[PDB]
Amino acid sequence: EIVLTQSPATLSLSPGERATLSCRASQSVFSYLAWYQQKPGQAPRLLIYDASNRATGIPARFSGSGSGTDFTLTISSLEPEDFAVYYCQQYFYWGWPFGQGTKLEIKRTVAAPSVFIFPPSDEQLKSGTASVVCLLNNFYPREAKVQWKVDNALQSGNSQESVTEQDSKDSTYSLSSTLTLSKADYEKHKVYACEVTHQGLSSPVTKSFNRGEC
Amino acid sequence: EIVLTQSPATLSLSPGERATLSCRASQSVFSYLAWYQQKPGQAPRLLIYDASNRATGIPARFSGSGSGTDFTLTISSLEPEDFAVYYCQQYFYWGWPFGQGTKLEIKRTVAAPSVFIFPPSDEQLKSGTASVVCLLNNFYPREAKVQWKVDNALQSGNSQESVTEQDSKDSTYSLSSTLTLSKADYEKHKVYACEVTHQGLSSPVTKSFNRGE
Amino acid sequence: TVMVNLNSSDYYNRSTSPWNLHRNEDPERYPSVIWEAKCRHLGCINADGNVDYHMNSVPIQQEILVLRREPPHSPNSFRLEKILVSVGCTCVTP
Amino acid sequence: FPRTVMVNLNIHSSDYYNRSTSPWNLHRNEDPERYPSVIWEAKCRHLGCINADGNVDYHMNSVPIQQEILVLRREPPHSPNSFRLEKILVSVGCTCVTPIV
Amino acid sequence: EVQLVQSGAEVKKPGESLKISCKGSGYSFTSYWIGWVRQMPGKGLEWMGIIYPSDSDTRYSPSFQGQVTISADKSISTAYLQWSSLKASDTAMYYCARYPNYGAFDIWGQGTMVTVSSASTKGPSVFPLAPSSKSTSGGTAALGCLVKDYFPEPVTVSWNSGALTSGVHTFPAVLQSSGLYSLSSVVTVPSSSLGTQTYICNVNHKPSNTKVDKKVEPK
Amino acid sequence: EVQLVQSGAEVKKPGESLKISCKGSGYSFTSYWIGWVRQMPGKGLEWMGIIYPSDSDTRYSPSFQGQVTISADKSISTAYLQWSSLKASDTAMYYCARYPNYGAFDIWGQGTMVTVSSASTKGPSVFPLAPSGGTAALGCLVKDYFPEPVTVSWNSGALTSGVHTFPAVLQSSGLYSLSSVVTVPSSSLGTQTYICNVNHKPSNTKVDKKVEPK
Repeated sequence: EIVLTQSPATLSLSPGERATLSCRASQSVFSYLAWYQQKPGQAPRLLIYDASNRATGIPARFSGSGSGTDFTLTISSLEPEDFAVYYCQQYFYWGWPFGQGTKLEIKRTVAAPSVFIFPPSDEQLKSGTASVVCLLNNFYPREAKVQWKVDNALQSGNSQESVTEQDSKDSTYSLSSTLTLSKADYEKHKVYACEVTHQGLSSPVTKSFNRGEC
Repeated sequence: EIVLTQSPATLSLSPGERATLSCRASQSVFSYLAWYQQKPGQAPRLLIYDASNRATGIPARFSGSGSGTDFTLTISSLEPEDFAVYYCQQYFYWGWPFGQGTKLEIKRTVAAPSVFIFPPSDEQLKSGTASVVCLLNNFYPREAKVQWKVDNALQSGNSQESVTEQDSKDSTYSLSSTLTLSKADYEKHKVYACEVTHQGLSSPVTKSFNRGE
Repeated sequence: TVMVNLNSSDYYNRSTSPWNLHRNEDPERYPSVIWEAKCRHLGCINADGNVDYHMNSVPIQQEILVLRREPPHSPNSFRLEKILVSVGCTCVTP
Repeated sequence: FPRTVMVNLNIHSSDYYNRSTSPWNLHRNEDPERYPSVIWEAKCRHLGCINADGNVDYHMNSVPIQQEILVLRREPPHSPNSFRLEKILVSVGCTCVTPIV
Repeated sequence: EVQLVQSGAEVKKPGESLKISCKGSGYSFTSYWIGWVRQMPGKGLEWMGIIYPSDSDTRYSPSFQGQVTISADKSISTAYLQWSSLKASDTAMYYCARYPNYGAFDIWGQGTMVTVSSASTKGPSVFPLAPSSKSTSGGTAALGCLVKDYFPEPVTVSWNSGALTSGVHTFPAVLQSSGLYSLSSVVTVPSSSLGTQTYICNVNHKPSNTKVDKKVEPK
Repeated sequence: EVQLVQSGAEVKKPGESLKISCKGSGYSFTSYWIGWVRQMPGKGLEWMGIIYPSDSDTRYSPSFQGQVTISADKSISTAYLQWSSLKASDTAMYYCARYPNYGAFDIWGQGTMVTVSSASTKGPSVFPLAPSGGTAALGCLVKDYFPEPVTVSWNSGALTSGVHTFPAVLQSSGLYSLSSVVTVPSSSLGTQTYICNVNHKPSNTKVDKKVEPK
């Protein structure tokens, strides 16, 4: 009967900057609203309750405001530990208690990925499978496109990607893309290439190898 | 806008008898209701509060019941000190707190009054005023109608009534009705009559005199 | 006796059974001040903003614990007491 | 004002919850280490309020009425005091509120 | 002791102002309401209005709004009831009573009698209410004394210096429109006693040191 | 200390039943409500339902009604969440949290991870991601294990700078796979030994793989 909507979905700011997080209710929730912070691998932590009361042990830089349908969580000056997911939650009527969350990301300068390609090991090929790995190292922003080409043919449906959380020291991301082929399909082709598209590269970069060469 | 109405207006019972007093509210007063006892020349005394709770020191023979619009005060066996006026009182919304009261009097048989009329004395007639007095002696029940007629004309606005408390020996009432006339109006007319209507009289009784006789 | 260590909203106004608050103050009690409610109207305010006599505003009473100085004026000795406090009003159908 | 006081523990109903246009359910908040051990707290049944036809009207809202009350909480064993006095907020019932006064 | 003590009886002239008081003791005067109730002679209880002494919140009965003012001085635990201009119709007993919020009137003051009259101290004129041969009821006769135009109350009436008590009815006094009181005292006697003894009403009005012995005889 | 302690991580097969617990201590369990919240990997917080342990008043989210049962045993200050027949879609972290009537979730349990899968316990195969430029990259592909997690260190923890251990991906086979990489100076390739230490506690598998230029 009551729905909370948070905006924006992702907020990218620099340490020292002021963060404004929005929570709008479909109808009044009076002041029965709380804000939570959630860091990876941790349970949510109550920051603010009753729209504007700081929970015990919560820094003064966190403040809440609002009543009825419009609420705001403000972080006066962003500390490195404040980049996390934030949720608003109403406890007036259920209804739907939680907002969908707002992720706070560190904004830094654009950095192009360093790209590396790894052929499958001979040990793996004995077992009947070939994994080809492409590494995109230390880039910003997170948006990156990896395309696999086998003898210049674009691959589809046979790769999986994984991305690290923002590096604690340089605020960059890294990504691995694994192309999985059977040993029979791997041995039918010669050129294995991963083409990377990223904002930091003027033109897409290709890293490749020829099967059986060094 | 809440009004409480008590019934009966007068409850006539004997010592030892069970008394039932009623209070009806014009709309619900939930359980925000109290009962009080009041003896002549004394302040009201709280008997029951919250419809059924006996106040401290009130004897167990008094009990209250009811909720919403209908309430009852019961006195299981009347003691001589229980003959008094009883009021119900609501404290939900004002409105009006008090009921009009129920007089709990000592029962006895109907007794017609003996009626007496007194002309103004010559000493009073030396002043600008004449008082004509009508006495209703030892009657029961208290309800009585006394009308003054001067040359058969019904008088209005110029008489006052006074009544005794119920007699300690015979349980009757006595009443005086005094007609106040200017000496000019008194001398203008001839027949002065006091007419009495009472349950004990099959027809109204007139006591009268002719001025100067 | 036991040793004891001794250490909003405008619903009253926007309610269909609104109430006024009164400062009940007693220097011989802890808490010395208790805010008690008295309903403003006999009826309830309807969708059109008028008082509807078909409905009734009634107080909501709550039993609470208070401390009463014993003996009187004592700053460090009390007796526990239970009192009934009107907290606000609700609208009831008859 | 004083931090430690002596307290003598020896102390010397309606269906509004059901007939209200903002009806509520009562829940037994129980704490065996507290005075009072049982506190009846209210939770509104509906988001809207019940109209003259018995239906829920969503143009108005049921809201809890909260009251600040004193409680004694048993201190850990062998503390300088047997209890500690605390103030809590208790929902006692519900009222119906309009969008504007 | 928990009590409400009201100020003494008042005798005022029409047009005069009056402020009567009600002092509480033995309880927190700022934890309860005070109500004011009027009782006209021989009539019921009528609510006049209320006050919450803690904040001076006051409400009045529609019959008393604009006619009286209720106030309180919580520093001396006292509530007041005041009239700007008294009228003869304000002659009544006035009570103050305590009540907690949504509770009954549990403590009552002793009442303040207020009499409103243009009169000053005056002894009564005593007139006979003569027995008549034409005014007998069976074998009984009635006689009496009309004790008229005195101020203030009370008068005492005895018959034959206290020797005659049976059959005596001394009615309560009424306050006349003139501002003076009036009452009758009567006695019923056997008609056969009219010629064998004398009947004298002894009227005493202590406020004026007046004493009248009026012999009542057949005219 | 006021806390909620949840029962340990669970690894189940589809169709199996499960009852997880949440025990309170340091507070009156019969003075507060308990809420159950689901969090699918990388997703938001979803309310499942609530219980007032004092009187067992229970409410469910319409999305979970009929799918789970919430109960409490106030004699042992414990609340429960149970499934009669688990599905792979029930793989998620489950939190219990305390809240007073018309209050925020102020105390949170540590969460109970529940993994539901038809897959069985299996140790990983570790393959090298051989090096071969300013910087060189090398790594280990930790393939085909179940359940999560694996731990990866380099040179027994002596090598930490430039290490990126990617989150695992769940392959269509129902087995997990992850890569761990490190960027090292090219000049160190013929001098410094590089070993990734992989530990998979669920299967008691420990692999120390030396990574060298092919």
